[PDB]
Amino acid sequence: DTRPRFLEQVKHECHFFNGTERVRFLDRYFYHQEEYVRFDSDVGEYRAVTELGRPDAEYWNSQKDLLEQKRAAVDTYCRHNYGVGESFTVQRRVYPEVTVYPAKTQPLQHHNLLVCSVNGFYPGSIEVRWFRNGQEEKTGVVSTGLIQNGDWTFQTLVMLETVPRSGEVYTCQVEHPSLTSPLTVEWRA
Amino acid sequence: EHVIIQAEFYLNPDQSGEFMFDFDGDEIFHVDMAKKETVWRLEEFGRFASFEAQGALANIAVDKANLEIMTKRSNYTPITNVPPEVTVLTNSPVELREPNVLICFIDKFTPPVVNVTWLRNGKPVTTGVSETVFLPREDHLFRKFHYLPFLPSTEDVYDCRVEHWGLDEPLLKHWEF
Amino acid sequence: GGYRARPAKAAAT
Ligand SMILES: *[C@@H]1O[C@H](CO)[C@@H](O)[C@H](O)[C@H]1NC(C)=O
Ligand SMILES: *[C@@H]1O[C@H](CO)[C@@H](O)[C@H](O)[C@H]1NC(C)=O
Repeated sequence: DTRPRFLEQVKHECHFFNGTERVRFLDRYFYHQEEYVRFDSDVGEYRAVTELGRPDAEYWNSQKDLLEQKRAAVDTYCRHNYGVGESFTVQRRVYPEVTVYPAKTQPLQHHNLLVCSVNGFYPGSIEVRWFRNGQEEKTGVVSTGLIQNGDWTFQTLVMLETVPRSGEVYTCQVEHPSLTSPLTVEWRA
Repeated sequence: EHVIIQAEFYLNPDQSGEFMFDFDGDEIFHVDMAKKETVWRLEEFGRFASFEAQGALANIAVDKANLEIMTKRSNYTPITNVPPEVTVLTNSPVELREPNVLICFIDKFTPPVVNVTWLRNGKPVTTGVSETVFLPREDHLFRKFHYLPFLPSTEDVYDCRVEHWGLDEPLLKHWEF
Repeated sequence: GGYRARPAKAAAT
């Protein structure tokens, strides 16, 4: 099918700062991927983002009833929906499972790669650190970055390039808002 | 701190519409337009909150009418296909005979139309697979997840096959133990 | 706790 496609998108956005203290609402309309008109609660009326949206800005701004409906959205819509799901969204805390296993940088060489798999945590903010004999190793660290599993859990791999010597102890240390003290897992050669 | 987005789209000539709520990049729920039902991303969500799906269907009707209006304004300028980037991964470290899940992450594409197939040893797999709706991005492209629970074994190889109008050939992303 | 949908607005014709 080579027929041309045409796409309309709308995004109603609620931005929260310090809980529901400061809230900002954006009513955004899109043609394909181009935003053409938006309502910013900081401004109080619609503004054309491109020339394609000027007829909507003028027309919608002439409807005083619609405008005050949008100007109250930070209360009637943003703050309301925040309170509806706060218990299982804002306060959702899942602690990660931390696995450590070796790998190879070259398929025939020796194990020169320590993988710290950090799986199933929420929210995404996390800090992973590598240590060798109680000393933090900041060189040779590669990661996948933060990976979103799409099911309200995150994961990440933090890998340390090193040549393990016998007797060395490596520990991967994880900090996450669901923990009250760092989570450490050791690996011995 | 936090961002909640009510994202909607309507697509011609496919006549596909969608409606969903996003929290910090995760889906809270979407509305099945056919069943006119609220579909919670996690079953727990449906026990603490509710949503009447009729409000979603009314918005989709307006978006349909607006799209015809905006198509005229643009002088019928169609969308440009943006092919996706596909990643295959497991949600936990892989152990033999220990059940796991394969995740196919399809990212940064538009329009939101895609044909996704799981393949085990080159053959299509349908048992136990699941998927998400099209998820919104801040650059206003889309992303999507497909899942395949599986028992890891050295006897099997897997591929996620993704076809998109922005791709010449189907995109195959491989995985093996 | 019921979620509220922010209504779409019909464009100018
Ligand atoms: C569509 O064509 C008309 C007539 O030339 C022109 O005035 C208008 O600016 C065009 N709009 C776009 C988006 O190309
Ligand atoms: C998906 O496959 C169907 C046929 O099964 C085809 O009509 C359609 O164009 C395909 N869509 C994409 C995006 O490749």
